[PDB]
Amino acid sequence: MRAKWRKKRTRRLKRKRRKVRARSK
Amino acid sequence: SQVFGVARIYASFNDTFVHVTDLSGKETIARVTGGMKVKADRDESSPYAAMLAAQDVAAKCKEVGITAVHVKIRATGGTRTKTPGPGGQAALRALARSGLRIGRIEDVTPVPSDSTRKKGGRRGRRL
Amino acid sequence: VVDPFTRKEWFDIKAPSTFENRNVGKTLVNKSTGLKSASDALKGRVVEVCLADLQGSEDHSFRKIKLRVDEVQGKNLLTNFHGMDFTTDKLRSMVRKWQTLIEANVTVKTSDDYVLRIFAIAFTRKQANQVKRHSYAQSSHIRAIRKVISEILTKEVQGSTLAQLTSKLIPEVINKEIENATKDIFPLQNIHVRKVKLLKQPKFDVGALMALHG
Amino acid sequence: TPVTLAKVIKVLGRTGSRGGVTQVRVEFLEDTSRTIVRNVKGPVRENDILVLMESEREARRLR
Amino acid sequence: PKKRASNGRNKKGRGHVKPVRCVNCSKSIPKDKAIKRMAIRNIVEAAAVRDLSEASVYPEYALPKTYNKLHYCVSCAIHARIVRVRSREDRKNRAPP
RNA sequence: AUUAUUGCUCUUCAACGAGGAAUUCCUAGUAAGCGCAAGUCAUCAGCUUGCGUUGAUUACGUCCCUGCCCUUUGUACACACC
RNA sequence: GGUGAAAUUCUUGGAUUUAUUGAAGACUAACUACUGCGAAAGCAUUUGCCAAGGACGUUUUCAUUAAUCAAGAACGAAAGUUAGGGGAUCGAAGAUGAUCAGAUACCGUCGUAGUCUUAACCAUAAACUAUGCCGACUAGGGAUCGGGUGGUGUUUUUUUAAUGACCCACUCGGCACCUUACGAGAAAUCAAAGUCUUUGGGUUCUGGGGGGAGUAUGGUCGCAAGGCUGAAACUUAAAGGAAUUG
Ligand SMILES: [Mg+2]
Ligand SMILES: [Mg+2]
Ligand SMILES: [Mg+2]
Ligand SMILES: [Mg+2]
Ligand SMILES: [Mg+2]
Ligand SMILES: [Mg+2]
Ligand SMILES: [Mg+2]
Ligand SMILES: [Mg+2]
Ligand SMILES: [Mg+2]
Ligand SMILES: [Mg+2]
Ligand SMILES: [Mg+2]
Ligand SMILES: [Mg+2]
Ligand SMILES: [Mg+2]
Ligand SMILES: [Mg+2]
Ligand SMILES: [Mg+2]
Ligand SMILES: [Mg+2]
Ligand SMILES: [Mg+2]
Ligand SMILES: [Zn+2]
Repeated sequence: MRAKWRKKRTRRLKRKRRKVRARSK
Repeated sequence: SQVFGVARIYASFNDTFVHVTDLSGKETIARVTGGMKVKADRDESSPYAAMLAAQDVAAKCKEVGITAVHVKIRATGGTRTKTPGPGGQAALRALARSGLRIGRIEDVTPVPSDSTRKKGGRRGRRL
Repeated sequence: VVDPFTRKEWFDIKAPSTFENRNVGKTLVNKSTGLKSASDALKGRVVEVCLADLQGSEDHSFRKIKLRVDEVQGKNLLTNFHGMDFTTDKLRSMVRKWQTLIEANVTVKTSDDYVLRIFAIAFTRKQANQVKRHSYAQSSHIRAIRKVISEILTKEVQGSTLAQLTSKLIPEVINKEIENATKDIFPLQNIHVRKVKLLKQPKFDVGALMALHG
Repeated sequence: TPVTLAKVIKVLGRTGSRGGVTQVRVEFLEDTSRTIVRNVKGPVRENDILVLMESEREARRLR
Repeated sequence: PKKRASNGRNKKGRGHVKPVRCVNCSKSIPKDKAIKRMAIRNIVEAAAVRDLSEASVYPEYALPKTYNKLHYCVSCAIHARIVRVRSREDRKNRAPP
């Protein structure tokens, strides 16, 4: 897949793991 | 020697306008377009209809009082094409061949010291 | 079921003084009916006519004129002045590549207090033995030419209204004096006033207006 | 009804996308000293004789 | 690899010019990469010139052409106008005709 | 020899009154008309392969349509755009 | 009106066309170029003001004051964020007409944010010449921008000059192109990508098969979006570059 979309793919992925981890602070 | 007026021919694509007016402009006399003298929507701008509209225009012109005229032909202009449409030269051809007189013809397409973003966005109208 | 042409009143338009044929053209109005009439309602329009079409000669084919209508007197509709333009094609014909377009303008007043903004345009010319292919000037050049052009324009106006300004434009004396003051800086060619757009008239004053007619 | 006769001089070539049409230059005999290029439909060679139904409207390219 | 020394098209000592809008598709494209045609032509046309002169006051008048700069976008420049595509060598030729 | 191999005789006497959209072949002894011999064959040519007989109209061109070939050009394909 | 063709749409509300005058915000057409300038981002209407700069000229002055740079800092396209203003245009989103097997699109319409500006953020772009900076040397040519020097050059007329623009020669410093190649390269190519196994002028920075991955983690910056710094386990025989023929 286009690199830029994959860069966007993981941006999203990251912001999510940012969320889940926050439930636990 | 004749009686003078203004022809003024907006010839864009998808239609061609002709309408003679008073040399002052305010009072206009006889109009009709290409979109009129045939029905087909896609054939609204072909030289054929334009001629037929120059016919109807000449007919009423020589029916009310104008014996001569000066033309100001004109493309869409502004932030659009700027190049003369199909059925203006044909409208010209047909209104000179009519029997009316002709004198001095300048173009009046609005050309800007450019700007206001053109439509269709940066990546272009793509098809 | 009407056809307004069996109803329209018909008219003819007369020019002012410092030209050729005052008899300019024809027009249509409407019968001077009680409640909305042929008089006050309109007439006060404007007319686009090439001055070569109203001077006779063709060394004038460009330079367009706007006549405005102020006073009327039954079938005899008298006009004065609204400004001056340029044929769009003539201008487009001078804007050649490989040279400099220099353009300048100034807003100023006359005696009979009409306010106008007049224009001025010139292009650098090749020296008639030049070898390099383009020929541009040098900004410090340009700047000089403008400040002088303006110095010349603010002079030529405040003559007797447009009336004498009009009589100054028609034989293009401005164009030559320009060339004169200039040639001490850079070549240049064409050089015309190009445009002048009026924009503020004083008061009606039926005297002086009529004073241009007879 | 005016008849106008012209003698064909030099074959110019084929136009018309199909190519049935042949360009050619002529010289009318009734007062010579004047050339015109015409478009033909039939087969033509030099010295053939064409009837110009009208005597002044020459053409060029054909699609 | 690199296909041209002008890269895309003609800019050396600047880094930024300014987009023009394509006349045919409205695409933005740098001014110096533009591909530009001065379209000058008579206001009349081919056969209309006789009919025009004849049905007029004035001796032969004057006649004015229409002067129009044209800005195509490359794809628009290729799809019709000036384009062909040239061999590896003929590409190098900047001469017009 | 019935689901009639073919041939002959009388009788019966259909559609078809030049064929929409479309489509085929063809440039000279050619096209078209016309039969004949041969293959097959016990018997069966409305098929074919050839043959001569009668004998034209119209091009002698072009790239519009369709098909292909060539160059230039892109390619991340090479089991090669299935 | 719009398109390949249409439709959604707009039309007693005289639309669209015309004419005269007015308002708003944005923009700087043509001239504009293998042309200019700036550290880079970037910078094209006029005029006033405010400070800045390179190149040149220089028998001026100081005299080694310099080169390059971890850390640290100034500036930093577009988008995006905060608070106001602005809000013409074009227009992420959304909604719609069509197309399609489907069509969350491409094309058409409406149009929110935005686009502009002020005061603060953000710090990233294929931010590109995919080529660090200073210094030396090595080869030809015609153009061009700035500066300077030279000529009983051309042109401007006045009375000859003085000016000014132009022509020729030269010379510093620019933006580039042309031709060769001694030379370099895996080649494409390259006046540097040359003067390298005949391997050392000075200095900074980065890379060490491909994925895993610019991911996890910790630190730090940010209002946010995110920026900087940045692993491993595991997997895998190739991935990749240039050129050649199909
Ligand atoms: Mg909780
Ligand atoms: Mg396409
Ligand atoms: Mg390759
Ligand atoms: Mg490629
Ligand atoms: Mg950049
Ligand atoms: Mg047999
Ligand atoms: Mg068989
Ligand atoms: Mg400008
Ligand atoms: Mg808005
Ligand atoms: Mg949507
Ligand atoms: Mg739908
Ligand atoms: Mg959606
Ligand atoms: Mg980066
Ligand atoms: Mg680049
Ligand atoms: Mg050199
Ligand atoms: Mg000198
Ligand atoms: Mg290849
Ligand atoms: Zn385009």
